[PDB]
Amino acid sequence: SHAVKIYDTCIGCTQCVRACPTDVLEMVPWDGCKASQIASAPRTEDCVGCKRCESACPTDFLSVRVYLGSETTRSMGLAY
Amino acid sequence: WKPPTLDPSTPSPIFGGSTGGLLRKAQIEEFYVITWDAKKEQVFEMPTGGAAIMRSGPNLLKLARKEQCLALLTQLRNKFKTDGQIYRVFPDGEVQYLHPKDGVYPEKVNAGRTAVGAKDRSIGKNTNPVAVKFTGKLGTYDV
Amino acid sequence: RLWCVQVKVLRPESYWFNEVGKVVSVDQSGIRYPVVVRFPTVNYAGVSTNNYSLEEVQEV
Amino acid sequence: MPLSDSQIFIALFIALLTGILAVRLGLELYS
Amino acid sequence: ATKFPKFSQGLAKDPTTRRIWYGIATAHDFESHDNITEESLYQKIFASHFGQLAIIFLWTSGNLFHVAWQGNFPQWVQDPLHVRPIAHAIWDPHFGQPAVEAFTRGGAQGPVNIATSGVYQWWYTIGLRTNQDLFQGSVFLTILSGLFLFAGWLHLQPRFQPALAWFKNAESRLNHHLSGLFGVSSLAWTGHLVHVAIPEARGQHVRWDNFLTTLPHPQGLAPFFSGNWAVYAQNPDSSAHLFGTGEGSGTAILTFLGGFHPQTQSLWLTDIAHHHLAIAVVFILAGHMYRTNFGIGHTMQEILDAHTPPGGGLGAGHKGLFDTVNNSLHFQLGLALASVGTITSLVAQHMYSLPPYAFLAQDFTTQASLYTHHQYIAGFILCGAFAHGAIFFVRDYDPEQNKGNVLARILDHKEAVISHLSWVSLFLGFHTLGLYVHNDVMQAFGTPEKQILIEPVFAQWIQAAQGKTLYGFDLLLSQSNSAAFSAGQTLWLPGWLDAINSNSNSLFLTIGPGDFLVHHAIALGLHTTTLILVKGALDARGSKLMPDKKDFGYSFPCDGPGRGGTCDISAWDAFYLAVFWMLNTIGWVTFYFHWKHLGIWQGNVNQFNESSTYLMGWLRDYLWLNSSQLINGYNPFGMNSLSVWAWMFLFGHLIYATGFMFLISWRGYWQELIETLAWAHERTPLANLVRWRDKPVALSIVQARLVGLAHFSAGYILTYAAFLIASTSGKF
Amino acid sequence: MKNFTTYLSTAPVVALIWFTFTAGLLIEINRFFPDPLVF
Amino acid sequence: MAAAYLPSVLVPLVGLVFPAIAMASLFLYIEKE
Amino acid sequence: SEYFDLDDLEDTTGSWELYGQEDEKRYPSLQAEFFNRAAAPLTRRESLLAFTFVGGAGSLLLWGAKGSKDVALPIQQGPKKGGEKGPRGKI
Amino acid sequence: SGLTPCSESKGFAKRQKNEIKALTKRLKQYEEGSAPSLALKATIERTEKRFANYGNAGLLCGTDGLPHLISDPGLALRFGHAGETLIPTVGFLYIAGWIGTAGRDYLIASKGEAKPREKEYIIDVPLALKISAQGAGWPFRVIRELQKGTLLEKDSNITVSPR
Ligand code: CLA
Ligand code: CLA
Ligand code: CLA
Ligand code: CLA
Ligand code: CLA
Ligand SMILES: CC1=C(/C=C/C(C)=C/C=C/C(C)=C/C=C/C=C(C)/C=C/C=C(C)/C=C/C2=C(C)CCCC2(C)C)C(C)(C)CCC1
Ligand code: SF4
Repeated sequence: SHAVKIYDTCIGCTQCVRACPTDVLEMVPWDGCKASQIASAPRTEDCVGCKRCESACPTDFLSVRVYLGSETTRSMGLAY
Repeated sequence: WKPPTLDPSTPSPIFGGSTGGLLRKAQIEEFYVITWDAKKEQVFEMPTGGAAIMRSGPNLLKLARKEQCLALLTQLRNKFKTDGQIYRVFPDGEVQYLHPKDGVYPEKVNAGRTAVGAKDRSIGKNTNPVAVKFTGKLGTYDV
Repeated sequence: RLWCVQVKVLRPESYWFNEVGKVVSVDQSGIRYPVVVRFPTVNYAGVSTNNYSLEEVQEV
Repeated sequence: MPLSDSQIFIALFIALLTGILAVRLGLELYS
Repeated sequence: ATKFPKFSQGLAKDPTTRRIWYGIATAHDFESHDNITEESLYQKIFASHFGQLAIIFLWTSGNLFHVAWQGNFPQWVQDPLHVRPIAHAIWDPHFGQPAVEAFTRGGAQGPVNIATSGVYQWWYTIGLRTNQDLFQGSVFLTILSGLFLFAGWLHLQPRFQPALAWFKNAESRLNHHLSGLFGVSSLAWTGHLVHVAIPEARGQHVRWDNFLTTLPHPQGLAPFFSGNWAVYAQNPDSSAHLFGTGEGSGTAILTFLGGFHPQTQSLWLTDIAHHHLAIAVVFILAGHMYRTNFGIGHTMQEILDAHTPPGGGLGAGHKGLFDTVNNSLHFQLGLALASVGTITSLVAQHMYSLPPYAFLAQDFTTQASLYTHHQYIAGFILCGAFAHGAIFFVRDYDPEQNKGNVLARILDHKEAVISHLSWVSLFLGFHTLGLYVHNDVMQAFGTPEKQILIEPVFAQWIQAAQGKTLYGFDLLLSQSNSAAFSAGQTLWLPGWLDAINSNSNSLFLTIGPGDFLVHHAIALGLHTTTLILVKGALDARGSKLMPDKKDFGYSFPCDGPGRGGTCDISAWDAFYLAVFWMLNTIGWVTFYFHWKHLGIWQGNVNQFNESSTYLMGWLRDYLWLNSSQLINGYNPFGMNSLSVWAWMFLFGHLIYATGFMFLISWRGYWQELIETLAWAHERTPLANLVRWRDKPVALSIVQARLVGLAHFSAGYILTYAAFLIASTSGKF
Repeated sequence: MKNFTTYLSTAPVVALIWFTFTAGLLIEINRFFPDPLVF
Repeated sequence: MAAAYLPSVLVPLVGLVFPAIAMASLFLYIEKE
Repeated sequence: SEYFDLDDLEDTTGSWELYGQEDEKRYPSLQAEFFNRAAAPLTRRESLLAFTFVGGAGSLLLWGAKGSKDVALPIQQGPKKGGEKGPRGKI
Repeated sequence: SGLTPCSESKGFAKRQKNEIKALTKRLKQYEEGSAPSLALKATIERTEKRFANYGNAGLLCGTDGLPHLISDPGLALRFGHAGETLIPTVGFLYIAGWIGTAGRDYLIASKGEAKPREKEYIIDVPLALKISAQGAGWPFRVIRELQKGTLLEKDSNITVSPR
C-alpha cells in the first residue's frame, strides 16, 4: 500500500480530505494550528495514489505527502 | 451512534443493465455496496456508464470498487443533496462498514478520531536516505 | 514580527527561500507556524501566501 | 588442417563441466 | 503471495503482471532487497563479478572455437589481403537454396558469416597460426571460466567469505591491482611478445614444446643484467620485411621506431614489446605507493585531508572524501564507468589511426565496425557513469560528513554549473545549425562560393606541431632545426614523420571546413548530453519544484499533475532523456568517421571535403548514395549475401518505430483498453474456462519509458550496424 | 484612440512591427549590397 | 568442418528444445504460490 | 432486490452457469473405457511432461539429423555454385 | 593552412565560368528585352561582381575552389583577414550587448511600476524606444556597474533549492 504521512505545517483547511476519491483522509482535532484540526490518513489501504490530496494542499511545501509503495488490487484501481 | 447494518431487503435502482458492472472479482475477492434514501424517483448517472432511475425511499447498489461508490456518493451529495452509506462485502459473507466511518463525514472534524501518519515536523526536516540504509524502513518519511 | 514588515524566508523547502515577503499577521495563540507572509510572486501551485515559524523568518 | 571429432568432443565435455560449475554458482548466489 | 521475487515481499504480494516485470528489473539492485546487510551485499557482488568474468572468458573461448572449427584462419594467414575472414557457420532450416548459395563465402563448404570483429588480424599478430593453436586457446579459456566459477562459489562459503573490512581496504587493493593486475600482466605480455609473437612475425615457429630451446635474442640475457640495454634495439626489421617470414627480418626485440610496418600498415611488434615493458615497470613502481602491512607507503585518507588550498578557495578541500568514496559503491562505480568509458573512446580513436594489428588497416569493414562498436559502448558507459553519480547523490550522500568539501561546494553552486552548460549547449546548437543551414541555402540557390567555410586552423596548427608539413606552419616537429625535432631525430621521429606526412594512412587525416562543422556538432552533443546528465545528478536530491526529491529515490514515475505537473522529474528520467542525446552524439561521430573514411578508401577525398559542409550533402551523398547495395540485398530479381543486412536494416527500422509507441502513448489509455479486454475474456464462452493467475495491467510509467528507450536504442544500433557493414563490405 | 494604441502596444503587434522593420532592413541591405560574405 | 552433423542437432536443441524447457520451467517457478 | 447476505451470494455476485449442464451419461462405456486406459499413464503431470519432452526432443533431433535430409532441405544439400564472389578480388 | 588566394585559384575561376555558362544557357530561350532575359542578365552581372569582390577581398581558397575563412585573431591581423571573423565578432558583440542592455534596462524600469507584469506584455513603447536609443552607450554603463558592484544581485537574495 501507499504511505500517506501528514506533517505539522497543516493549516487544517480540509481540502485534501474533500479531494480524496477513496476516503483515505479525515480531519481530527489538533492544537497546532488556528483551525484546531489536522488531516489524518487512517485508511491508506484504500489509497490509490492519485495525489489529488497533494494537488489540493495550499501549504508550501506540502503538508500531505503520498509515497507510492507496494501495489495491491485496491491501489492499482482494478475492478476485475 | 453505532455502525449501521446492511439491510439486504433494500430494492435496487431501475436500470436496464450494462457491460460495466461486476466481474469475477466480486465472487472471489470483494465488492462494495452503497445504500441511500431518495426523496423522490429521479434519474442519476451510473459510475459504470448509463442512466439509472433511483427509487423513492431506500436504494441499494452493488459496485466493483470503493472509488465507484464514492463517485456515486459525491453525485448524490452534490446533485441530489442526499447522504449515503458504503459497505465492503467479502465472499464469505462478512460485511464491513466503510463510510462515513464514525457517522460524521471525514471532511468535518470529529472528536474521538486519532491522527495516524502525523509527523511532528515540516517536510524539509526529513533525514537523508543514507541514514536509513540497511534498517528495513520504507524511507526517510518512515522514521 | 510586526504587521506589514518585510521578512526574509529561511525555510529551505519553501518556494520563497531567501526571498522577501510581507507579514500579514502573527497568531498569538501559540500555534506552530504563526507568521502569515504574503509574497509578490506565486509558487508552482499559484499560491502567494504561506505560514512560517519565528525562527523561519528574519526581519529585514 | 582441420580439427578432429575428438577435439570437438573434448571441448564440449570441458564446457559441460564448466556449465555444471556455473549452475552451482548460480544456485549458491540464489540461496 | 508468490515466491518468485523472493528478495522483495512487496513485489511478491503484487497480484498483477507488474510483479513479474519488476521482479526481473530489480533483481540486480541488491541494496534494495529484503533483509540485505552491507557485508552480504559485498559478498553477493564479489560472486557476481566472478560469474561475469567466467562469462567473458567463455565468450572468448566460443569465438576461438568457432573460428578454429568453421572458419578459414590458415587460408587467411596465407593471403590476408584476399581472404574474407569467417566468423562461424550458418545452419538455418528456413534458408532457400539461393540463400544457401549466396552465403557460401571465404572458401567455405557451406553458408557462413564473414567476421567484422578483427579477431583474425589480432590473433595472427600475436603469433597464432593454425586451427590447433586457436583450439588450444579456447580449451584453456573454458578451463579458466570453470576456475572463476569455482572461485565464485568458494568465496560464498562461510569460512571463505571475505569480511566487509576486507572489501574496504583500499590501499592494498590499489597496490596489488597496479603492480600485479596491470604491471605484472603487462610484463608477462612482453614475455609473450618477445618469446612468441616477434619470432612468429619473423618466420620462427615458437610454441610450448620448443620455447625453452629457442633464443629470443642472440645475446641472451647478459645485456639485460649488465644494463647494456641498447643491444636489444640494434638491427630492427627492415622496411622490406615480409610479415610472418624471415625475409628482411631483424633481431631486435625492443625498439622505438615509430610509425608503421610498410607491408602490414600496422605498428612494429618490437615497439609494442618495448611499450608494454616500460608500462610494466611504471605500473609495478606505482603499485608500491600505498601503505599495507610493512610501515611504509601513503595513507589515502591523509592525502585527501591534506589537499585543501590554504587560501580557502575550495573550502574544506577534500576532507572526508575518503569515507565518502570508500563507503559508496555508487561513487566507485560512477568513477569506474567514467574512466573506463573514456578509455573505450581512446581505444576507438587510437586503433583507427595507429592500427596495432597486421593487415587491419586494409580491412575497411573491420576498422569501421570496431570504431563504431567501441564508440557506442563508450557512450552507454558514460551515461551509466553519470547515472550512478546521481544514484550516489540520492542513496549514499551524507551532507554532514561532507560539510564544506569540494562535493558539497559543487552542490552549492549547481545552478551556476547547469546554467553555464545550458549556455554553451545553446551557443553551439544555434551557430552549428545556423552555419549548416546557411550553407544548405547557398548550395540550393546555386552559389556554393557564398558558403561560410571556417578553416580549422587550431587543429591544423596541432597537426603541424606534430610534424605534418602540409599546412605550412613551421614549428616543433615540422621545423627541422627545432630542439623537439633534434631530440627525437634518431629514435622515433623518422618513422613517425614518414607516417604522419603520408595521406595513405589514417594517421592525422587532413582536415578542413567540413571537419570544423562536424567537430562543433560533436561538441554540441557532448555538452548537451553532459548537461542533461549533470542536471539530473545535481537535482537528484531536490529542486524548487520538488524540494524533497531524495525521499522518493532515484527512480519514480512523477509527483502527479499538481504544482503545474511533474512528468519526468526523477533523476532516472534525466538518464532516460540523456540516452537519446548520447545516441544522437555517437551517431554524428560515427557518421563522420564512416563518411570521411569512405572517401579516403575509395580514393576520392573531394566528396567529403565538398559535400559535408551542408546537410543535403550528408543525406544525399552519404545516406542515400551508400544505401543502394544494401536495400538490393533482396529484390524481385533475387537475393545475394547482403540480404541478411537488408532484412536487419528493416528489422531495426521496425524496432525503432515500435519504441515510439511506448514513448508517445502513455499508460492510462492502455489500462482502460486492457480493462475492456479483461471484460471480454470473462464473458466469452469456451475461453472463460481458462483464467489468468496475474491480473493483466498496463505497463507502469517508468517501465514504459525503459521499454520504449530499449526498443529505440536497439533499433538505432541494428539499423546503423546493418547500413555500416553492408555499405562498406559491398564495396570492399 | 488610447485603447487602440494600447492594443498596438500588445506584445504580438510590437513583435510584428519590430520584426517587420528588422527583416525589411536586412532585406534592403542585401538588395543594395548583394552577396556580403566578408567585411 | 569436422563433426558436421552437430549443427543440425544442436541448433534445434538450443533454438527450440532449451527455450521450451526454459519458459515452461520459468513459468512454473514464477506462478508458484 | 439484487442483494442477499447469505445463501444467495452466488446470485448477488452473478456466479451463474450460463451454459454448463450437469450430465453423467454422454459417451459409450467401451469407448470411454478404451480412452481411460489409453490416457492413463499421462494423467500424471510429471509423466506427460517427461513423455512430451522425450518425444519432442527425439522428433526434433531425428528431424535435424535425418528427416531434414530426407525432405531435402536446402541447408542439408549445401552449395553447388562454387561460392559467391566478393569485391576487391576477395574470396 | 596551405590555401591559395581566390584571385589566383583555378577552381575559383572554373566555378565562376561554370555558373555564368549555366545562366547563359538558360538565357538563350528568351527574346532580348523580355523580363526573363533582363532578370537572367541581372543575375549574371551579380555573379560576376560577386566573384570579383570575393577575389579582391583577399579571401583564401581551398582545393574545392571555395573561400575559406580564417578566424584566429593572430593569423587574421597579420595576414589581412580581419574582415572575415574578427571585425564581425566586434560588430555582433556590440549589437548583442546593446540588445541585452536595452532589455535589462526596460525590465529594471518596469520592476518599479505598480503592475510590473503589465509592461512585459503590453509594451510601454515610448519608454522602450527611449531605452533602445540609450543602448548605444552600453559598454561604458555596464563596465561601471561591474566595478561598482550593482550589475550582480547578491547570492543571499537569490532563491535556491535545498542541496
Ligand atoms: C552477467 C550475467 C548475470 C549474473 C552474474 C547474474 C546473477 C544473479 N542473478 Mg541476474 N539475470 C541476468 C544475468 C545475470 N544474473 C539476465 C540477462 C536477466 C534477465 C534480464 C537476469 C534476471 C534475474 C532474475 C529475475 C533473478 C536473477 C537473480 C540472480 C542471482 C541468482 C542467479 C541464479 O542462477 O539463480 C538460480 C535460480 C533458479 C535457476 C531458480 C529460480 C529462477 C530465478 C528466480 C530466475 C532465473 C535467474 C537467471 C539469472 C535468469 C537468467 C537470464 C538469462 C536470459 C541469461 C545472481 C546474483 C535472482 C536473484 O534472486 O536476485 C538476486 C533472480 O530472482 N537474475
Ligand atoms: C602563488 C602560489 C600558488 C599558486 C598559483 C597555487 C595554485 C593552486 N593551488 Mg596552492 N599552495 C601554495 C601556493 C600556490 N598555489 C602554497 C605556498 C601552499 C602550501 C604548501 C599551497 C598548498 C595547496 C594545497 C594543499 C592545494 C593547493 C591547490 C592549488 C590549486 C587550486 C587552488 C584553488 O583554490 O582553486 C580554485 C578553483 C576553483 C574555485 C574552481 C574553479 C572551477 C572552474 C571555474 C571550472 C571551469 C570548467 C571549464 C569551464 C570546463 C572545461 C573547459 C574546457 C575549455 C576544456 C592551484 C593549482 C589544491 C590542488 O589542486 O592541488 C593540486 C590543493 O589541494 N595548494
Ligand atoms: C532535431 C531534434 C532536436 C532539436 C533541434 C533539439 C533542440 C534542443 N534540445 Mg531537445 N531532444 C530531442 C531532439 C531535439 N532537440 C529528442 C528526440 C530528445 C529526447 C526527448 C531531446 C531531449 C532534450 C533534453 C533533455 C534537452 C534538450 C536540449 C535541447 C537544446 C540544445 C541546445 C541547442 O542546441 O540550442 C540551440 C537551439 C536549437 C537548435 C533549437 C532550434 C532553434 C531554432 C532553429 C531557432 C530559430 C527558430 C525560427 C526562427 C522560428 C520560426 C517560427 C515560425 C513559426 C515563425 C535545443 C533547444 C537541452 C536544453 O534545453 O539546453 C538548453 C536539454 O536539456 N533536448
Ligand atoms: C532455432 C529455432 C528454430 C528451428 C530449428 C526451426 C525449424 C523449422 N521451422 Mg522455424 N520458427 C522459429 C524457430 C525455429 N524453427 C521461430 C522463433 C519462429 C517464429 C518467428 C519460426 C516460424 C516458423 C514457421 C511459420 C514455420 C517454421 C517451419 C520450420 C521448419 C522448416 C523446415 C521444414 O521444411 O520442415 C517441414 C516440417 C516437417 C518435416 C515436420 C516437422 C515436425 C517437427 C519435427 C515436430 C517436432 C515436435 C515438436 C517440436 C514437439 C515440441 C515438444 C517440446 C520441445 C515443446 C523447421 C522444423 C515451417 C514448418 O514446416 O513447421 C511447421 C513453418 O511453416 N518456422
Ligand atoms: C532582457 C532580455 C534578456 C537578457 C539580458 C538575457 C540574458 C541572459 N540569458 Mg535569457 N532569455 C530571454 C531574455 C534575456 N536573456 C527570453 C525572452 C528567453 C526566452 C526565449 C530567454 C531564455 C534563456 C535561456 C533558455 C538561457 C538564457 C541564458 C541567458 C544568459 C546568457 C546569454 C544567453 O544565453 O542569451 C541567449 C538568449 C536567448 C536564447 C533568448 C533571447 C531572446 C531575445 C533576443 C532577448 C529578449 C529581448 C527583449 C524582448 C527585449 C525587450 C526590450 C525592449 C522592450 C526595450 C544571460 C543571463 C542562458 C543561461 O542561463 O546562461 C547562463 C540560457 O541557457 N536565456
Ligand atoms: C556526477 C557524479 C559523479 C560522476 C562524474 C563523472 C561521470 C564525470 C566524468 C568525468 C569525465 C569523463 C572526465 C574526463 C576528463 C578528462 C581529462 C581531464 C583529461 C585530461 C587530459 C589531459 C590533461 C592531457 C594532456 C595532454 C597530454 C598528456 C599529452 C599532450 C596532449 C595533452 C596536452 C592534451 C561522481 C561518480 C564522481 C560522484 C557523484 C556525482
Ligand atoms: S493519493 Fe489519492 S487516494 Fe491516496 S490519500 Fe491522496 S487523494 Fe486519497
